[PDB]
Amino acid sequence: IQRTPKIQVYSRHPAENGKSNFLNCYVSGFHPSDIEVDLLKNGERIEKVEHSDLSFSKDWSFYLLYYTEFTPTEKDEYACRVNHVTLSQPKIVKWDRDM
Amino acid sequence: GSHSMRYFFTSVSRPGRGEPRFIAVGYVDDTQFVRFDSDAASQRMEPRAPWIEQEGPEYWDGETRKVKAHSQTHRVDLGTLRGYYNQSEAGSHTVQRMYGCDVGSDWRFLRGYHQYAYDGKDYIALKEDLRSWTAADMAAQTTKHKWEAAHVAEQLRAYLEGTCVEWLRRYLENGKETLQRTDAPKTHMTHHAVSDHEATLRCWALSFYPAEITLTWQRDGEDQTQDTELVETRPAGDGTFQKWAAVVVPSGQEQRYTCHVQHEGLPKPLTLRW
Amino acid sequence: FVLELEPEWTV
Repeated sequence: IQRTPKIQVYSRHPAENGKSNFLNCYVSGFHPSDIEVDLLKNGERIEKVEHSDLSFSKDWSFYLLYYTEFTPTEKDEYACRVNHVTLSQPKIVKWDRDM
Repeated sequence: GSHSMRYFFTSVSRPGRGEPRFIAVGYVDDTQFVRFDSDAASQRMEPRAPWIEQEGPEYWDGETRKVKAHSQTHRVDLGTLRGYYNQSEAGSHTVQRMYGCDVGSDWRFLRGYHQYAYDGKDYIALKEDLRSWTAADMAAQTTKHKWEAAHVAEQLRAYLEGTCVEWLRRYLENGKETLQRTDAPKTHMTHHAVSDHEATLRCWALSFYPAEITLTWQRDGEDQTQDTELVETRPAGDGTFQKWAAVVVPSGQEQRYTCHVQHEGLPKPLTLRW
Repeated sequence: FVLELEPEWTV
């Protein structure tokens, strides 16, 4: 049983450029539990990143929240990068304010 | 509304060396309140909500002792299951266990559950009556017979109908300020133009608790599911939740469409319109 | 409050 992760990347609070916020990458629906999740700023790995304690849904698939403090701007690009046994290439999902 | 206490346990074997990775989490409704992680330094059940911190050293000793016993049970299980399924010592495998109780609005026992999985598939689960077992295959059938002979269901039922609900009630009172509070969704709509002829309306629900919510679109007062997208409800990271629902509409016809939000914190459902 | 999991209740 191998299930590929779903990924949402989003902010904790409504995004305003130049104002402090939290960047989230929610990964869900995956199995097995071993997974690599990075948050990126302009392609470079962000270092201070924390995550929730592993849990799972009714169908046994796992979910995790990865998160870090960030200040969005117009210039800077943020993304979440996920690798998992089900993926041949790493999956990169860019952060957009409207999603 | 109804309430629940649930524990989730994951054990992942580490074949090259050492004991399985073991992670345990406890929830009241959608609020995590305890954790254990075998990779962490404390080797204790740790608090993850302020309202549990008032529990004394005897609570933390008891919970640490029991959760360690769970990890050792899973360690044994992983060996047993490898044998049952004729698997080598080379691969990593996973045991998952979830149990807990639901209570209704009156805080009285509503239902109990205890479910077990091996490698992400159903293995054995306690039935709704808390007196019988659902075994998915012949391996789990062997387990069912063993657990019937040991009267596991009766003792689990006593916990699920008694102990579980008693402690749930206790936590609901001690954590009243957050656990008995509902946070209604903060709602708004955004508008995104794809072309001259097509536009996307997105209806947002933010900062809500508990996680249960319904977002639906209507066109001219009739439910519309075609040309809609509904994302999975997601944690904000401050204990609240987020969700959105979007619909694609002909440019200029935005006023036909209404978003409807249903949540415990809303006495009447909300209607939003562009 | 975690279940008192008895030692015999392995699979």
